[PDB]
Amino acid sequence: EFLGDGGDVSFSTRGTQNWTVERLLQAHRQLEERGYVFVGYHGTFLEAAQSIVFGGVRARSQDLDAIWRGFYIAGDPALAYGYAQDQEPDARGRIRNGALLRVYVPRSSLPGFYRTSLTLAAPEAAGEVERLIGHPLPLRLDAITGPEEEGGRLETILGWPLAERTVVIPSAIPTDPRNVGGDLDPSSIPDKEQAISALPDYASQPG
Amino acid sequence: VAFTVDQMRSLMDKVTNVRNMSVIAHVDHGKSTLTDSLVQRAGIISAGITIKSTAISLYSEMSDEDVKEIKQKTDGNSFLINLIDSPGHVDFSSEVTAALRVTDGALVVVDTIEGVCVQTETVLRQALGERIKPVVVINKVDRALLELQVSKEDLYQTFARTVESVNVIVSTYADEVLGDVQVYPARGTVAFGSGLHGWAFTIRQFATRYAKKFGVDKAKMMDRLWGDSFFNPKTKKWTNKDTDAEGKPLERAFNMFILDPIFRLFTAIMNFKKDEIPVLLEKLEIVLKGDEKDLEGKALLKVVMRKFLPAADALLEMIVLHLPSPVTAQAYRAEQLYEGPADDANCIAIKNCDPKADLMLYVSKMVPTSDKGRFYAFGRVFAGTVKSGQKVRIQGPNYVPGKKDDLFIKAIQRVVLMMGRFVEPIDDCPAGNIIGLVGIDQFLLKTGTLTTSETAHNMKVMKFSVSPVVQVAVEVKNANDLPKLVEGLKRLSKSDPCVLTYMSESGEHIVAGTGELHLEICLQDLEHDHAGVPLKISPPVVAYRETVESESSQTALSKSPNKHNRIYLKAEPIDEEVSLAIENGIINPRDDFKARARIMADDYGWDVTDARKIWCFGPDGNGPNLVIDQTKAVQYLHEIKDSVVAAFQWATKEGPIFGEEMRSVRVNILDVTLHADAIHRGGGQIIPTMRRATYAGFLLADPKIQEPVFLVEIQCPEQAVGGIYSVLNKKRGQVVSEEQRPGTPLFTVKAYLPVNESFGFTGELRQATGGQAFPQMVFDHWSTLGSDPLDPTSKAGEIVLAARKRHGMKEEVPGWQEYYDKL
Repeated sequence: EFLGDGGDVSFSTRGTQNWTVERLLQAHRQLEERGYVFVGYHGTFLEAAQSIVFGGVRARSQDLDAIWRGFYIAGDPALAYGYAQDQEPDARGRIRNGALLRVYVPRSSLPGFYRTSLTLAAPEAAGEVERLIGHPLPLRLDAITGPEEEGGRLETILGWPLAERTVVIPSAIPTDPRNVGGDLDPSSIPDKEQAISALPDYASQPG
Repeated sequence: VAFTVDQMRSLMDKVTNVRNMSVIAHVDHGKSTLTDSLVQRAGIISAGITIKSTAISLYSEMSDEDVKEIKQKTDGNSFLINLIDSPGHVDFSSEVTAALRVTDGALVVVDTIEGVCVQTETVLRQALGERIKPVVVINKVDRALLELQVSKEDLYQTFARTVESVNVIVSTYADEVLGDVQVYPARGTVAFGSGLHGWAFTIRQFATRYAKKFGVDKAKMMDRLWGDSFFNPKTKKWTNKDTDAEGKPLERAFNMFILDPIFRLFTAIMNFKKDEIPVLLEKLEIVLKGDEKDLEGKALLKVVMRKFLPAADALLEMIVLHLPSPVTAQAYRAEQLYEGPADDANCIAIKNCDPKADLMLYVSKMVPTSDKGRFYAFGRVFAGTVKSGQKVRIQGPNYVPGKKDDLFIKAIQRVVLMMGRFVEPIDDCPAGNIIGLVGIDQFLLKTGTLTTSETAHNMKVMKFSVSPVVQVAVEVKNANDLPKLVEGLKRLSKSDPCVLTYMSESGEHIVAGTGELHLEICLQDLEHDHAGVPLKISPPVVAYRETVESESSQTALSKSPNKHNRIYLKAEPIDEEVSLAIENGIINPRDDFKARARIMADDYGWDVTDARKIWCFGPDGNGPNLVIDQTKAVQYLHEIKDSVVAAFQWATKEGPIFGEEMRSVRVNILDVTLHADAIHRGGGQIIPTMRRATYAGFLLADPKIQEPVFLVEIQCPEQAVGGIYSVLNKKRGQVVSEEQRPGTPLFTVKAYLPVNESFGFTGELRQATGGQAFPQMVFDHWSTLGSDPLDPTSKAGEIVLAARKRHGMKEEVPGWQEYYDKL
């Protein structure tokens, strides 16, 4: 188990249960000690979050003709934050908030992480990403990091194989239940979580 | 005994032979016990829908001779007695008045040792105010003998004082028109006994025994059995002086022929003098039956006393011979019960208890039935006759013959007899009887009037209100029983029309009630019945409202996550009148948008243009909040309506100040920009936008909060009226009016009590007015606090912060920027 210790962890609209900053710091330290590194944040809905943390990330019936299929995440919690919520209303019409996830990969896979400046949708992107990774898309045991769109923040796409080898845990950064759709307020990020949130240095040239 | 629908109906035709009454008695004074004894004796049973026991049918027959002693028209030797249930504690003010209002007679239970206790004294006044004939019973006599071992004369003197105290109240508060209504033991209107052992007697009972042993007409025998009348054992002569020619004392008649027999049985039996018991018993002709014979001690005495003086008969005797029938009392009670012209065609029909006139059926309360979550109306037919299928005018509290407000011309599905716990269908039911109706639950909240005359006013309405102003959060102490709470809450709401159970966004389970005590009770019944599972209840909280004072400083704007949709709007105030109009059905969400617009336009100064663009009300789709669609030429607009509305139901149920409900908030949608493709304009996108724009607009439109306020009506002797003002002046109370009942020294002060200041009110009022005051409060209105909710130190801000912390939110209130587009 990689969740540090202290009682069962669950996801609530009310906030994540049993997940202090201190606990986060323990679980992180321990993930590093087993040779894992943090590569970004992933935001999504309560049900989803639970699944990923207890059962891990799993691709399921992708569109095999979908050359950019993968597990999207972001170095910047703010960009991930925007996906931390229901994507469709419940029968009554409520759209509740979600949760912010910290994605970790076995350190032994950094050789597969690359970076570019092109925006992942652009025509050149496909060809340049393929040049960097050494084979046609989709990504597989590799990951690409680039701008979400011209000038935008950066988003990272772990390919499904790599994705299913991650280890994800809660963030101490809470989604706001009373402001679903607002933008993450920088001050609600714990300084201590900030400290353990640097990103690896990705390669710009192929291997 | 068991009766067929015919029998009951037939019995219900002879109103002259019916007795509508209640039992005024403190719970610790055998109220429940004596009551039972009548049930186990004359309780009527019919020869799968269950209800909450509200009334009990009692049958009693008397001799043609007895029927003559009745100083009020009668017919037949048969009698129907409707024992209407009453509350346990006085605090239930509103429902105490309810039972009294439909009764004519009253069995007032007083204690031997303690006499008339304060609470009972209070209820009695109230009863008297409605013109209820009292009849007394001095209970718990046993304690006097057994514990105190009082002498025959001491006990006599006690009864004397007690009866005196009661009549001090009776004469002081009963109406001069009613005539002397004081109780007199010699006139058979006072019974003595013990609910425990189950015995009781009336002077008239011993007067019928000793009737001939002295060759007298009981008229004079019972007359001598009380007061100063002496029978010299030696001279064997009746006198009027407590001494014989020589100066020696003489035992009173009461002490001689009534208290003595009893006192001996007690002394014999409780001392186990087996030699005397049998002899003593045979003399009074009390035949023990086989098995009883071996009993001894209390066991025995208890059996002997029951056979000797059956408590049930003593009480049934006073009810039939002295309590008024539905004909004698309506004549002098009608004017008081009709809020119309004292000569009106119906007020007359009330006086005359005329079964031929236009219906005049009073609904005192709504009772829970097993048949779904439906409720059956309970009440009394003061005029005309109600019948199954009959279509009636259901005149609610706010009704007035002039307008059409609060009216529901519907048809009475079924008429049923409220046989305690079971109902029994009956075709019709003539004036003078207590009956139950089926199929009104969705027209009458609790109280109301049913008529047929299109020019009929309502009958003295009892103010009640369904406004949840006090609520708490319920949690299970042990998470395993969680599903048992989810059920009880569902059950609870089902048993009471005015309780409310719902779930906040935070997911908490909420229980909101009409008041401190009404919620208090609800919680008890939940942790003991509906759920029976241990619960964690949060401290009581007052329900506030979020509102705006002006138009949004500037236009509010928000965009969906796509960043492809935008909603521009402004929020502005709704006039209390309009808000009230909404709350009171005038301006209705189910109307024709056209018809409804005409109303708002005409009667309320609204542009018929705005009013025809109402998209929805809120919360719960009918609250005093609205969304007006003031957009101009926005393609696809209609495709996001359901979402905008949805968004609006949440924004208005839990506003941005501190999660409370919105009130009087007009939201005007100035503009909208949407993605051309529908995929990017779904609920997931618009709902959050609209929801956030509203918050923005609201926070910009000068935010304020409203607190609920009660309208307390208080009955209180001129002497204690002082304590009223004393307490009101420490709770931010505002006196509205003070009046005195013509004859009596009974004032009735009306004031405004802020609900967030009413906690423990009745308790403090009790100490202050010596227990003499009788409170009755209802929700009256919403009051906007002046202070700024945004300023933590202000008086509203104080409320807000506290609340926010309680809810574990960010201490500070969100700026509009947080919800506006982060541009």
